[PDB]
Amino acid sequence: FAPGNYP
Amino acid sequence: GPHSMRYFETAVSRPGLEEPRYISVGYVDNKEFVRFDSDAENPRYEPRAPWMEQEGPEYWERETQKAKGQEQWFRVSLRNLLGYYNQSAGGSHTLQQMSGCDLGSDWRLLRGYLQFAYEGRDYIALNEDLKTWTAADMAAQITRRKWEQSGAAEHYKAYLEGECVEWLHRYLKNGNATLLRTDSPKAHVTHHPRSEVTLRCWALGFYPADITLTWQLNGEELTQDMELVETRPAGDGTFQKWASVVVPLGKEQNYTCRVYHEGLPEPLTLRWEP
Amino acid sequence: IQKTPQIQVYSRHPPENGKPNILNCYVTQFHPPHIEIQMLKNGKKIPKVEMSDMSFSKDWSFYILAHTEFTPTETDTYACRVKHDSMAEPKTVYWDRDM
Repeated sequence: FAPGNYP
Repeated sequence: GPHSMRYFETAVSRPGLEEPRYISVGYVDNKEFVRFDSDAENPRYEPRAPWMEQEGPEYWERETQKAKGQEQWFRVSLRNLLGYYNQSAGGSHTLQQMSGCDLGSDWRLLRGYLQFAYEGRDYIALNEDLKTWTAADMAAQITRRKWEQSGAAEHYKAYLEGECVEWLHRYLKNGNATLLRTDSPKAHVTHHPRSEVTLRCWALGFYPADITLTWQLNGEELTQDMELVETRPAGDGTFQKWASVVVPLGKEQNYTCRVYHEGLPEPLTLRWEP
Repeated sequence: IQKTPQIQVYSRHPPENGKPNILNCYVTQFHPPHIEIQMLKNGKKIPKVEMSDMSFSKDWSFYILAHTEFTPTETDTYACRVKHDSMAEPKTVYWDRDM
């Protein structure tokens, strides 16, 4: 489960 | 035993290309298990372990959508870095990210990680507390100030303590056989004459890669005057290494090689055998 | 910023002449990731060379494993040829079967 970076 | 999960992401721009290429690789217990690459036609996260194909179709789409978001995030970051470092266009640049979860033999989180590199050098990292940032470079202070004032940290802390952990638990149960099994090193000594003879101690068929080889003469590990190679993949999922010493022919058998590896019940001891 | 690749050339199994085997070219510790790797038999390029995909280590440097099916003989020489930005010319490393 990959991360999504803080916009 | 203890377990881990990581995601290594890279975006590369080159002096020919218009747009950077973005690649992301996931690992579980240091073994690759998922990969995405923007250069493929229909770019998508695709499995890399027989035990991951088991996962459903909506799992795969979700991940892909994240990757697409990451790609844009990296693209804008690359453009800003050129300005932060006053780099004129027409070079090659790289931006890398490592993030993940470490767990103890009890399956509880030991530590989260989140680090970035520009041009292969440390740019900014989330400290072990998961609250504060380290950034060495003068240019990187721009980023540290933005993120300090925004709860970037709290975002990543929630992921590392939450999803990273829960999914790693899921993955660990599913591919239980490949990951838990270690392969102990099978070792032997080879003989190579010289002016003086060369003893080469081999270790083969071991997993995971960490290993240590030493040579001893009357109980003293021989520091200088020992050659070795970096540990290297056989290509079948095991690894190799060797360590050689040069000794007088006839003073053979006064020398012992020791192999230390986590798969052994105890260290192996070996001598030259005709 | 440029890091020069370290190269090892070696076989999967202990080499014996006439017996099928895999020859590996392990290239590590380089930056930037763009690199061209060719495996050579008596100075000549081998056609079907399998390249691992882009990967990097905890220290941020990249690595690649190139391999190919081969049958060693007494006199066939094998080599790996690596082109990278850190080096003015391509570097050729010869297979030494004792290591």
